Amino acid sequence: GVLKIVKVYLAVKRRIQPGDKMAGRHGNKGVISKINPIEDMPYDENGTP
Amino acid sequence: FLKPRLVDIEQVSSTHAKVTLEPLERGFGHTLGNALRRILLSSMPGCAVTEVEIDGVLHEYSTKEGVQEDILEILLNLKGLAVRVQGKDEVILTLNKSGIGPVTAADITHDGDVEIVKPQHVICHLTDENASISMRIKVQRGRGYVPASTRIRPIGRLLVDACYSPVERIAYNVEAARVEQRTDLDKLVIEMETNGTIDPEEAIRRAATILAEQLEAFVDL
Amino acid sequence: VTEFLKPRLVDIEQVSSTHAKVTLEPLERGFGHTLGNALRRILLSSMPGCAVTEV
Repeated sequence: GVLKIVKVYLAVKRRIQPGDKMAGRHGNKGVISKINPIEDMPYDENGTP
Repeated sequence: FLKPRLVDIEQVSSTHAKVTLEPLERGFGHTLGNALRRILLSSMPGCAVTEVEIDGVLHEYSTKEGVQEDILEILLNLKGLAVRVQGKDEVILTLNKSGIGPVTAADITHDGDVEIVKPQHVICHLTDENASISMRIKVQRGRGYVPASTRIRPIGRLLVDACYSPVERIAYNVEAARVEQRTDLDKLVIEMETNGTIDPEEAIRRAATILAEQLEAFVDL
Repeated sequence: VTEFLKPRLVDIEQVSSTHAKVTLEPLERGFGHTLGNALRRILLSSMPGCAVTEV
């Protein structure tokens, strides 16, 4: 019942977004509440946020 | 009061540099340090790659023959590549390499205005002898981080998200200075780790100008 | 690229002579916290004023 089938593949790059589910290996699972700016992030005395 | 001045600028390396602000009262130094760190990290003039055009491949996922890694990996490597442009807000960089061997940033054909900060940086590896890659690298002066999706034409053209953040980390430590007859005065020292596109003293000057302009909103100049 | 969005305050809300509220709408992403912290610490740590110290 079909003549020809056209298959088209969409490649979508999914940036990490608020609301995505983030889970460690130990079982701590949680959503990303907000993408905080780099300046807002806490930093140690070395300066790495 | 006392007004701090750029008494010393020290470069432990090309990427890592230290700037010192000697005269500062108690409390002023730490406030200025936090404000300068936030301003420097938030927004500085940057020249990260914006879009890359590959002669041989249409989209980033499909790969070209004779290239060790994927075109997507090439784009993300080019994102790490950083340049500094003296006079043009817009510049086009052309890369051509033939034969076996890594394709370093030094191999990029460069104009007089645009200079590659780190020639040792490698974009791709041409494993095959009869393999040639031709790249048109588009670099736009910008502020902060812009995602690729947020911006916006030919099918061959590839868009890579740009990161106009010349400074990677900014660490400031407040240590007391030693003035001949004074007390409660400390020198602010800022450790700047940058890709090298922006001069440390120039970056401090730009951050101070931005902060002063923002403050001029609160009270008339 | 050197240009920035410079805030234009819409109101300066005053409840009493001693207590006032100041708000600036546009500012910039991350600039609000920087300016607020800077002003707060600068006017707590150092302000030209005279108070009673010895009785």
